[PDB]
Amino acid sequence: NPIKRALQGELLQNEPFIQLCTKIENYLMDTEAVNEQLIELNEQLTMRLKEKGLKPGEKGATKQLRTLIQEILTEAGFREGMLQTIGNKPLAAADFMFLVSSGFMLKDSSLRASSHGELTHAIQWCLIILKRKKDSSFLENIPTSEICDRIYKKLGHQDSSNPNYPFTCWDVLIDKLGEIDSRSPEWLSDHIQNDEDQIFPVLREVIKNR
Repeated sequence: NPIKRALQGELLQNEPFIQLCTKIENYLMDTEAVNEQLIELNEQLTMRLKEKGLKPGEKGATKQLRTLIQEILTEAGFREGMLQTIGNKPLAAADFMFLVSSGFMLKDSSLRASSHGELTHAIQWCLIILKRKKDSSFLENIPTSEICDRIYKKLGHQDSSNPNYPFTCWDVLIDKLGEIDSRSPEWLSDHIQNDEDQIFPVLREVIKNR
């Protein structure tokens, strides 16, 4: 559990928390497993667009994906409504982490501007939540509605930012630039937009379309 390198204080001694993070890390490194939830997300989106008489190129498609993402997040205990700043300015890290600790999901650019994606962190969390809904053992059978409180919020606590290690627990799980798997949002964003096995064409086109 190299995750422990990023931890101090109470979180460092919190074995269930460490186990939950370890499971997430092991899942996101597993592209075979991640694809299964991306397929599911693609299928739910496809269902959604069709029901409303929408095409993936349509404007409303971008809206439909966002509302789908929010519904999944809400089910997991996140605040209802993804935040950004007016004008898409980044927040200072302390303010960003305060909002994380409070249960809010934000646009990727609210922490760091990226040319690769906009809602990639939101999507990472949706994949984690969908995995747990499929397989309860993934998150040690915690209730789905407690994912935000038991995991996400703690990523904004200072106990998950051990200053002896260059990476925070947030970094190690979902912001690990340079990795060739979904721990890196750059990698996940490119993975989706490429869709090389043609297994999420609807999710792919909608994400390109914004």
